[PDB]
Parts: sequence; C-alpha cells; structure tokens
Amino acid sequence: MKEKIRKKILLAPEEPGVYIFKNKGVPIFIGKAKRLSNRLRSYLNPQTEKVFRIGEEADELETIVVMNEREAFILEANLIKKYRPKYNV
Ligand SMILES: [Mn+2]
Ligand SMILES: [Mn+2]
Ligand SMILES: [Mn+2]
Repeated sequence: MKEKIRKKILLAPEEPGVYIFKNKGVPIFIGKAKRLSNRLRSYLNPQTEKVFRIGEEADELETIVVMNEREAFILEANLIKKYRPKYNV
C-alpha cells in the first residue's frame, strides 16, 4: 500500500463517512463506515484477498466525512451507482 494511503488511514477520524479508493483518478472501491478510523484500519490487516487487492491497486484514498449514518448510507449508494467501481459487487 502507498505510504500516503497508510498515513491517511491512520489519521482518519472516528466519524461516519464514505471512502473511495482510486487508481489513476478512477474509483475502484467505495465503502461506508460508522467510524472511518475503525473501518479503514481493517485495510491494513486484510481479512480477504479482495481487501488486499484494493489496498495494493489504489494510488489514492479519498474520505468524505458525513453528518450521520443515514447520510453515509445514501451517499455510499449514490456514489456506487454513479461510478460502479471495479471491486464493488
Ligand atoms: Mn458498502
Ligand atoms: Mn482526489
Ligand atoms: Mn442519524
């Protein structure tokens, strides 16, 4: 994983949000979190091959802090629909 992505993961707040792993400007995986800190840190110790791939292929990680879990829900759904990232099913 790129050092800047690791750094961004470790600095992420304990707040609800949506995250977007990207490569060459293109979203490759979108997810949401009740706590960005907790969810993103899971990427450092991959429990699945897919999680490994996402963190290795990404050259950028964007995070969007949101008001609450209801917002995370709809923002995530909307962004997935818009971008249809590689790793989202
Ligand atoms: Mn999701
Ligand atoms: Mn960007
Ligand atoms: Mn709420």
